[PDB]
Amino acid sequence: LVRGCWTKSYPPKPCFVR
Repeated sequence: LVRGCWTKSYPPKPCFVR
């Protein structure tokens, strides 16, 4: 599902469209 999210981790990465 396409929605705006982002993962705070290392490496830091915007979420995936799943």
